[PDB]
Amino acid sequence: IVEGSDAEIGMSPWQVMLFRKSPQELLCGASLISDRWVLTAAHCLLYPPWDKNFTENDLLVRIGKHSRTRYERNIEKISMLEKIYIHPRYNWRENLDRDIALMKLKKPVAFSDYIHPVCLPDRETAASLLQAGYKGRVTGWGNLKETGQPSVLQVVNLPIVERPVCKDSTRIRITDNMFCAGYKPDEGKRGDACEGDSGGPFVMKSPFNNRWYQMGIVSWGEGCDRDGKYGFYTHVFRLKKWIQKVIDQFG
Amino acid sequence: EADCGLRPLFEKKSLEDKTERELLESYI
Ligand SMILES: O=C1CCSCc2ccc(cc2)CSCC2CN(C2)C(=O)[C@H]2CCCN(C2)C(=O)[C@@H](CNC(=O)c2ccc(Cl)s2)N1
Repeated sequence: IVEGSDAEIGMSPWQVMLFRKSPQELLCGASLISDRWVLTAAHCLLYPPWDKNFTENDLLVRIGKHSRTRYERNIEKISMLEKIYIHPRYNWRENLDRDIALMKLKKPVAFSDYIHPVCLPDRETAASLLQAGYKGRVTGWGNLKETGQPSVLQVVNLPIVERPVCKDSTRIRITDNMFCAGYKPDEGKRGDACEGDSGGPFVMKSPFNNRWYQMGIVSWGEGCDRDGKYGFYTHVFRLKKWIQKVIDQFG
Repeated sequence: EADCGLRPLFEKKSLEDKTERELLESYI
């Protein structure tokens, strides 16, 4: 996270860490959506040009964490993966369309003060909250700058941008399955996600019911926190039908 | 999922976090 701040303990209890087992390495972020289901970005798991085509056996997840490096006895829980699921229509050659993946844990994770799922949105919430100018929150152990890594989980709040401004910020074919957030150059304030934040959540809190909803998945930016550039997030609601298909099948 | 998105150390204890009002204030 660029220009963010340390999370308070417990501020983001759906925050998940995705590790490669061997060599043990932090790949991406991700979010707890049930007691067996974790949501990340596809490109976190599948990107051939960067030698990334993982199976369940390759990875594990850590949940309940605050510090990037230091282990946390009785807080942190490590989980094995039963099965990875990547959207069938995920595009990686071009534009990162449908950058969405689901992971099933091999065991239910126990909830605590540090571990707790986030809500997926519905039509009402998506219509209410996905408006330009409205701010959401992005978290992660990604870099603090474009060119070290943070000691503790970072958090930053960012305004959703109007589609035309998104469209014009990049020459990447942008799709209706992503939105962009971040400040315009004239707005003075800064901040963005960066390398390592991928797959983590973009959450908003509902004024109707006081709950946290995951509106986006951190997907891509050209650099971090550049003027006239914006962050791109997978639109969770537009893909919710797939999320339900997988979870409802469990397989 | 009945209880998703309510944070044990925040919403469950009726404590506001450090920056969530920023989200709030961005709805007006
Ligand atoms: O973008 C990223 C995340 C993507 S990585 C793997 C990847 C690269 C390319 C493609 C698909 C996957 C097909 S092309 C579609 C698109 C625009 N594109 C990603 C690019 O320009 C990337 C080019 C490589 C250098 N970077 C940006 C990064 O190294 C880094 C930089 N940005 C970030 O990590 C983020 C900044 C704000 C958010 Cl949100 S995420 N990661």
